[PDB]
Amino acid sequence: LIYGNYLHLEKVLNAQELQSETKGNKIHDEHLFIITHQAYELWFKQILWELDSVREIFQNGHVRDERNMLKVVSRMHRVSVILKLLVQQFSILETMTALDFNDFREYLSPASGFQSLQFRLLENKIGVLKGEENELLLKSEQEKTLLELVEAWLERTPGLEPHGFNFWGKLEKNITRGLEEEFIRIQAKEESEEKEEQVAEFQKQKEVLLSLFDEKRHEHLLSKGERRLSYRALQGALMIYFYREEPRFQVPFQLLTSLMDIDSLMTKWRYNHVCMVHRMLGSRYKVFVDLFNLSTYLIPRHWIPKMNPTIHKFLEH
Amino acid sequence: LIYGNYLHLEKVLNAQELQSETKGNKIHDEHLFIITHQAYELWFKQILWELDSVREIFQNGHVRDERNMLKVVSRMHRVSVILKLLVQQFSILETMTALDFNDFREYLSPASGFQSLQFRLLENKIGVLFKGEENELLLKSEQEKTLLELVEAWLERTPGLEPHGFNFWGKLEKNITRGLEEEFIRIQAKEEKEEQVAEFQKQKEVLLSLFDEKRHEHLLSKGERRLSYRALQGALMIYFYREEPRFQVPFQLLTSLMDIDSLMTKWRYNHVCMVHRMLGSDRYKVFVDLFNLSTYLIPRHWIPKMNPTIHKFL
Amino acid sequence: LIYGNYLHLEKVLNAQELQSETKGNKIHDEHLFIITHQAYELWFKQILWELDSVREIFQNGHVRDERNMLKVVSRMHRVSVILKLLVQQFSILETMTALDFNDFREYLSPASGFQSLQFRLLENKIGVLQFKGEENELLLKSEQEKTLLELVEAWLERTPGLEPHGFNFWGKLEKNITRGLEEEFIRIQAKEESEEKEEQVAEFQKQKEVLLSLFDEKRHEHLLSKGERRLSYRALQGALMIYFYREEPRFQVPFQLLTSLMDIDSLMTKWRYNHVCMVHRMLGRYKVFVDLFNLSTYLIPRHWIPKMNPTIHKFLEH
Amino acid sequence: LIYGNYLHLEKVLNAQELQSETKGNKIHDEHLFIITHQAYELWFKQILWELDSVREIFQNGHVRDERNMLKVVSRMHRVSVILKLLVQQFSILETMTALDFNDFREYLSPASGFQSLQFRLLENKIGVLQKGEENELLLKSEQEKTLLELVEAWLERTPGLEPHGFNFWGKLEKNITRGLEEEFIRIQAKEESEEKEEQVAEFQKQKEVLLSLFDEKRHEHLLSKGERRLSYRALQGALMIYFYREEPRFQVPFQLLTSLMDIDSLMTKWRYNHVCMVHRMLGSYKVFVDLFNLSTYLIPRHWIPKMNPTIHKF
Ligand SMILES: Clc1cccc(N[C@@H](Cc2ccccc2)c2ccc(Cl)nc2)c1
Ligand SMILES: Clc1cccc(N[C@@H](Cc2ccccc2)c2ccc(Cl)nc2)c1
Ligand SMILES: Clc1cccc(N[C@@H](Cc2ccccc2)c2ccc(Cl)nc2)c1
Ligand SMILES: Clc1cccc(N[C@@H](Cc2ccccc2)c2ccc(Cl)nc2)c1
Ligand SMILES: C[C@](N)(Cc1c[nH]c2ccccc12)C(=O)O
Ligand SMILES: C[C@](N)(Cc1c[nH]c2ccccc12)C(=O)O
Ligand SMILES: C[C@](N)(Cc1c[nH]c2ccccc12)C(=O)O
Ligand SMILES: C[C@](N)(Cc1c[nH]c2ccccc12)C(=O)O
Repeated sequence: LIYGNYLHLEKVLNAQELQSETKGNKIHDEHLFIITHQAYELWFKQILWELDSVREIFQNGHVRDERNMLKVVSRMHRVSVILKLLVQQFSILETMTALDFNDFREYLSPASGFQSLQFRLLENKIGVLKGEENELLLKSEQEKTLLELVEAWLERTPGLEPHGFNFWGKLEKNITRGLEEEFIRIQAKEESEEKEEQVAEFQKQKEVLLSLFDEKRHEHLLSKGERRLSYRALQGALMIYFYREEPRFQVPFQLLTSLMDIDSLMTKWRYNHVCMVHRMLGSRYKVFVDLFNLSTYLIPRHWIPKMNPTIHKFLEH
Repeated sequence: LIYGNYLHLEKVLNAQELQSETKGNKIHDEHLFIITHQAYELWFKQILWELDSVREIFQNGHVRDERNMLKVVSRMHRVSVILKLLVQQFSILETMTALDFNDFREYLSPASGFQSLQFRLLENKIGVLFKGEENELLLKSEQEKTLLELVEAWLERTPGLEPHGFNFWGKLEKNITRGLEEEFIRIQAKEEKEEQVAEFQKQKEVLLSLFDEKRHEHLLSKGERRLSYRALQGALMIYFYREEPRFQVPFQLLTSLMDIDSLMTKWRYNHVCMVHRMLGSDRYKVFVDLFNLSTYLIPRHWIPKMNPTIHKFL
Repeated sequence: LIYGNYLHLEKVLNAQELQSETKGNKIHDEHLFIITHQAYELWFKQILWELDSVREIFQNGHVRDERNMLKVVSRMHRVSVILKLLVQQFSILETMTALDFNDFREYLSPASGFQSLQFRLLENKIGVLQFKGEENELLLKSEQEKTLLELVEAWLERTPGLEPHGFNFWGKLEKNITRGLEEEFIRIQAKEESEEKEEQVAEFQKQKEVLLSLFDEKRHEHLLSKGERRLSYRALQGALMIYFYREEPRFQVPFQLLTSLMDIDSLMTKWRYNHVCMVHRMLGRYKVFVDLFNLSTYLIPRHWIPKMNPTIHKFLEH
Repeated sequence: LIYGNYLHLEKVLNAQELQSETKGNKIHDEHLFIITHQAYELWFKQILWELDSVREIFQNGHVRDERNMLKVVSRMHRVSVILKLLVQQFSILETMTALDFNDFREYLSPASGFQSLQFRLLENKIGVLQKGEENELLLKSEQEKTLLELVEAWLERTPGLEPHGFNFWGKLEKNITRGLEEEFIRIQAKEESEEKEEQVAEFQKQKEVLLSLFDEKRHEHLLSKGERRLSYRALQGALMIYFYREEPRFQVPFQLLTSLMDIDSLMTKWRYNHVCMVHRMLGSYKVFVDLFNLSTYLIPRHWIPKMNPTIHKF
C-alpha cells in the first residue's frame, strides 16, 4: 500500500485553515497553534484506543486469566510514554511569543479552559471526579471507568481471605504490637528535649498507622470524595504492595505503579496547560489517590506478616 | 470559533483506517503505527511552513533589512525544537514489539525506506544533494532556490570582505602564514619533541589549505563542498567577529543551520534503527562547510583585529 | 593530561558513603539517592558559574558595550538548557519505589524541604525574595551582593527611546492607548442597544481599566512595596520598549535576553514543583521576573504602538 | 545527618580545577567541559552499581528463585532510564561552540576517544567483545562473568526446550518446514508473472532465512567469527520466551530480554553522540545481537507450536 493513502494524508494534511487568512490578513504563527493542538488530538486518540482496550480486558473478564497481565501492563506503559511526549510538546508553543499570539488572538478568541472532547472522554474513562458529541460524553460517564474496573479486580486479590492468611488481621495485630513495643522504648528514654520530641513523633505516626484500620473513617472520606477505592480494594492494593516480589503479584505491582505514573503525568499536562494559558493571556484530580496514599504508609519491613509455605505456593505461577 | 471546528477534527480524527480491520481481522497495535506517522506528517507540514517562510525572506530580498534577522533566527530555532520532538517521538514506536508488528505487517507491506513526500520536500528545500502532482511538487522543490543557495548568496555579501576595505582574507592569510612561520622557528628547537614537528607539519597543511581556491573549486565540483569560495570567507567573517553587534544574530543563524543539519541526521539515524528493529547518517549534511569552517583551529591572537572604522560599521 | 586526573575523579568517585552500610545493613537503593543529589549539585555549580559571570558583566559595566550581548544571552540560554536536564533528572528517582525508599530512610531522616546551599545561593543571586555555619558567609554574600534582577533593572532603566526629550515612548503610548480606547468607545456606542452591545460595553470597560492601569505610577509603587511587583517603574518602560521594538537591531538580542529570563524563571518553578511532588511521593507564582511576564501579556493592538521616526530608527541600528 | 555532609560535597564541589586558570589565563567555558564529564562519571558509577548487583543475582544463583525477577527487571529498567538521561546530556555541550572550545583546547589536549575507566568497565561487564590499581579493576572486568554470559547460562535452562518434554525446537522445525512446503505449492499455482516471480523470490529468501535457524553448524561458525554471541541452546531459550511471552512465568523474563535490547541500543546512541561531539569540536557490535536477530525472525503466528496443557500449567 502507498504511504500517503495508508495514512489518509488527504484528510490529515488538508485540515489546516488559518482564521487570520480567511478573515483578511494571515498571521504566520497561527499555523503553529493549529498543528500543536491537532497533534495533541492524534495522541489523545491513541491514548483512548489503548485505554478502552485495557478497560475491555477488565469488563469482558479476560483479566481473570493472568496470562493477559502482560498486555494490560504494556498498554498502560505505552499510555505513560505517550503522556511524556505530550508534556514535552509544550516546548513547541513556548517557541511562540505572547506578543505574536496577540496578533492572531481575536480571530479565534480562545477560552482559558479544556475544550477538547477527547481529553474529557479520557478524563472520564480513567475516573476523574452538542448532539453526537454529547452522546459520546454521556457514554464516557455512564460506562465503567478504569478506576471501577481496577477496584473490582483489587477486591479479588488472593491472601485477603480471613480463613486463609488473613492479611488485614495479621497487619493490625503486628502494627499495634510494634507500636506498643515502640512506646515502651520511648518511655524508657532519659527525660530530655529529644525524648519529648519522640513522644510527638510516636503519637503522630501511631494515629496515622492505626487510621488505616478505621473503616468508618474510610467510608466517610469516600462519601466526601477525598477517597475513590473501596475498603476491600485498599486491602488488595496493600497486599500487592507488600508482596510485590511474589511472582503472581510482580506484574500487578507494575500495573499499580503505572496507574500512579499516568495519574501524575495527567497532572503535569494540566499544570503545563494552565501555565501556557497564563503565558499567552495572563492571569484533587488524582483518580488513584488511594494508590499514592497506600504507597506512603511507612510500615517497617519486619512488621509485615510473613509468607507461610502453603501461602507461598498460592501466589506462585 | 469552537476548538474542534477550528482544528478541523472532522478530517484529522476520521483518517484512521486499520488495514487489518478492513481486510478481515483487526490488530490493535496497527493503530499506533498509523497515529505516529500521521503525527510526524503534521510536524513535517509545520517545518515546511517555517522553512518556506525563511526561504521567502531571503528570495524576496527582505534579508537585506537586518530588522528581519530576529524573525529568521527564531523560526529556524523553532524548526530545531520541532525536530528534537520528532527524535523523541521514536520512543513511542519503541513501545511496540517487532513480534507484534509482524502480526499486522502483511496488511501494509512496509518498505525499508523514506516514503514521505513532505520529508523529501523538506530535504530538497534545505539543500540535500509516488505519483501525479506529487511528482510535480517534488520537481518544484528541486527547481526552486534551496536554503543552502539563499544563505550562500547572502554570505557572499558579508561586510568586511571588501578587497581593500578591511580585506579579511588577505590579512588572515598574512597572519596565518606569519604565525606558522614563527611557529616553525619555535618548533625547530632540540632533537626530534618529534611529535611536535609532525603535529606542526599536519596542522600547517590543514590551515594553509583554507587559502587554496583551486582545491575548493575542485571539491565543490566533486560534491564534497557545497558553499562558494566567497561564501566560505563570509561565514568565517561571521564566526571570527561574532561578538560584533551586526554579526551576533547572523552567528545564531549559522549555528542553528548546523543544529538543524545534525538533527536531520539524528532523525534519519533513528529511522534506520527503527526499520532494523522491526524488519530483518554519513557526512551528507547540507551545511558541511559551516561545520568544516567552525573546526579550523586558528589561534585567537592570529585573527585580524577590527579596524576603528570597521568597528563602527559592524 | 589524563582524563581521570583532569576531572579529579579521586574526589568525585570517592564521595559515595551509604549510611545504611556505615550503620549496619546496606540498602542497595540508597546509592541512587546519593548519586542523583550529587549530580544536581554538579549542575547547580555550573548554573552558579554561568549566573555569576553574567552578573559580573552587568556589575563591571561591560553590558554597556553591546558587543557583549551575545555572551550574556548564550550563557543564560545555557542555564535554561541545564535546567531542562535537571527537570528531566526527576525521572531517575521515579525508578525508586516509596516502599524501597522506606527501607533506607531511617538512616538519613530526610527533611521535606530545600536543603541545598547551592540552590539557596542560586535563588538569592537570581533575586528570589523568600541551619549553617562558615557556609553562612557565602549565604550572607549572596543576600548582600547585587542580584540579577537588580542588575537587569538598572540596565533596563537606560533603554534608549524612553527620554521625554527624544521619542518619549511613555507619552506617545499613553496618548495612543487613550485615543484608541476613545475610538473603541465610539464604536461600542454606535452599535445598537442589543445584548451583544452591552456585553461588549462591559468587556470594554474592564479592558480599558487594565490598559490604563499601566500608567498609574502610584499603583505600581504600592504593588512594589507589597511584593506583588519587583522591577522599578522606569525599568517597566524600558522592558516594554524592548518588547514593542524587538525587530530593531539594537533590541533584537536584549529581547532574546528578556525571553530567556522568563524561561529560567518558569524552569526554576518546574524544578521546585517536581521537588515537592517527589517529597510527597516518598513521604506523603513568586517568580523573580513577574513583571516581564506581566508586560508580555498587556494586550495592546499592533496599530496603537507608536511608530519609529527616521531619526529614531537610525539611533537603534548598529 | 546534614545534606552536604551526607553527599560529601566537600570532595564533589572541590574537584573542579580549570587547566587554563592553573596554566595562566582562565577560560570560562572550560568549567562546563569539566562538570559535564564529572556528571557522566557519577552516572557511570550508578550504572555499574546496578549492573553488578544484577550480575550478582545471576552468579550467586538467586535468579533461580523467580521471586527475584522483579528486582532484576526494575534495576535493568533503571539502567536504561539513566542511559536516556546521559544521551540527553549531550545537549549541554551543544551550548558550547567549537570556536570557544578552541580557546581552552590547548591546555588539556583532549584525545578523540573513550578515556573513561568506568565506561570501559561498564562495556566489559555487559559483554562488549574485545594506573596500577585501575589496571587490576580493568583485568577483573575482563576475567569475571559478563552479563551476556550470566544471561546465556540462565537462557540455557529455559523450561520447554527439553526434547523429552515439550520439544519446542522439534515442533518448530516441523511446523516451519510443513508451512514452507504448503506455501511453495500455493506460489506455484498462478501463471508465470511479475507478481508470481516477486512471490517466488520472497518465498525463497524467507525460506533460506527461516531454515537457517535450525543450522547448528552455521551458528557454531558465526559464534567463532564473533558475528554471534549466545550459544545455540541460549537462542532456543530466548525464542521460547519470545513466542510464549504471555505465559505468566515468561512475562517478566520477556521484559528482561526487551530491556537488554534497550540498554544495548542506548549504549550505541551514547557512543554515536560521543563520536559526533568529538567531530563537532575537533573536526577529525551490540552485545545482545542475537536477541535483536531472534526478535526479527518473521514466523507466522499460526506456525508457532501450541502450548501443551501439561507444559502450560508448568
Ligand atoms: Cl486549538 C484551540 C482553539 C480554541 C481554544 C484553544 N485553547 C487552548 C488553551 C490556550 C488558550 C490560549 C493560549 C494558549 C492555549 C486549549 C488547549 C487544549 C485544550 Cl484541551 N483546550 C484548550 C485552543
Ligand atoms: Cl505509515 C507507513 C506506511 C508504509 C511504510 C512505512 N514505513 C516506515 C518505516 C518503517 C518500516 C517498518 C517498520 C517500522 C518503520 C516509514 C517511516 C517514515 C518514513 Cl518518512 N517513511 C517510511 C510507514
Ligand atoms: Cl541527598 C539528601 C539528603 C537529605 C535530604 C534530602 N532531601 C531531598 C528531598 C527528598 C526527601 C525525601 C525523599 C525524596 C526527596 C532534597 C532534594 C533537593 C534539595 Cl535542594 N533538598 C532536599 C536529600
Ligand atoms: Cl574531561 C576530558 C578530558 C580529556 C579528554 C576528554 N575527551 C572527551 C571527548 C571529547 C574530546 C574533544 C571534545 C569533546 C569531547 C571524552 C568524553 C567521554 C569519554 Cl568516555 N572519553 C573522552 C574529556
Ligand atoms: C483470578 C484472578 N486473576 C485473581 C486476582 C484478582 N486480583 C488480583 C490481583 C493480583 C493477582 C491476582 C488477582 C481474578 O480474580 O481476576
Ligand atoms: C545589508 C545586508 N544584510 C548585509 C549583509 C550581507 N550578509 C551579511 C551577514 C551578516 C551581516 C550583514 C550581512 C545585505 O546586504 O543583505
Ligand atoms: C549603552 C547601553 N548599552 C544602552 C542600553 C541600556 N539598556 C539597553 C537595552 C537595549 C539596548 C541598549 C541598551 C547602556 O546604557 O548600557
Ligand atoms: C528455575 C529457573 N528460574 C528456570 C528458568 C531458567 N531460565 C528461564 C527463563 C524463563 C523462565 C524460567 C527460567 C532457573 O533454572 O533459573
